[PDB]
Amino acid sequence: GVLMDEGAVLTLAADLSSATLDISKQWSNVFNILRENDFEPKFLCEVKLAFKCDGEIKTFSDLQSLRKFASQKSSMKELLKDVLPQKE
Amino acid sequence: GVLMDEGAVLTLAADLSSATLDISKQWSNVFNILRENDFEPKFLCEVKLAFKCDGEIKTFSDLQSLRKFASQKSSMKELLKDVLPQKE
Repeated sequence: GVLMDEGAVLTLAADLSSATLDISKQWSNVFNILRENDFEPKFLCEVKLAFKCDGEIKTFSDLQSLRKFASQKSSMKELLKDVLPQKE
Repeated sequence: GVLMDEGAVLTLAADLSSATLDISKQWSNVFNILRENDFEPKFLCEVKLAFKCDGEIKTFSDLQSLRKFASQKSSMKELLKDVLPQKE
């Protein structure tokens, strides 16, 4: 009868179709109103770990990619060891 | 000292060249070890607002696109009218 209906939008595959990552194009007001009115907003995404390593900031949007880095990192080798098999 | 150089890495235009959208293919361990070792991991990324709106769960990874939604949504028009320009 009366409804504002949306159709069906396909999903893009980040590993299967084309390598896709995140980059901030948004601003400071994030789900604030939704948090107050309890719309139960989300907050889980493929965060790119922009962390400080050896003097430079790294950006990893994939732990699989970070695995390749952490493994050959003598220091980080003993850090990610718990989720990534080490010992070379 | 000698260490580990890399090649040449570039970035992607956020929505300017192609739509930047987040899709979770990661698992449970979210940069935990990096935090415990104080590499200072990130967290600020383009998250999808997977919230309950009008009975259905919506996913908005781009709040710009959400502005297009809440403007036609009378319900959310009364929520976001405080931050978004509403003449209605």
